[PDB]
Amino acid sequence: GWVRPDLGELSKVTKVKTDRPLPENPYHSRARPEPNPEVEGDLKPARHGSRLFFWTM
Amino acid sequence: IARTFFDAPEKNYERTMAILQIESEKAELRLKELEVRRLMRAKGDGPWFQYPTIDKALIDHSPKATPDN
Repeated sequence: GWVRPDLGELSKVTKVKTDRPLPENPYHSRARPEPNPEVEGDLKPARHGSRLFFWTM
Repeated sequence: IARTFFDAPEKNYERTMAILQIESEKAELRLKELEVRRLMRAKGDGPWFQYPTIDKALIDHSPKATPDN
């Protein structure tokens, strides 16, 4: 009493009623480095112009 | 002659004070510019000198044909 599967029946994706825990760190990695701080605050204008040699503005 | 043409000593004095203040501020900001640039290039923790790297959006997290990956 075994039925031969048709075309594509064995190629379906399935689900498994397992009990093992999900590995939270499967790649055996380490702590990630801290990223650089972002930019915050309003865009205040440049103080006393470009401040390049004798150019006031 | 002093009434018609010449600037008052008070006006020239306070003008000199304002010019001194502005140029002193600009000099201090230039010195801070040099020190900040030196520290930022030596450390690399600032927004300046942020040299590009590989984006992590190109990593495919889908299951592959081989379990060892």
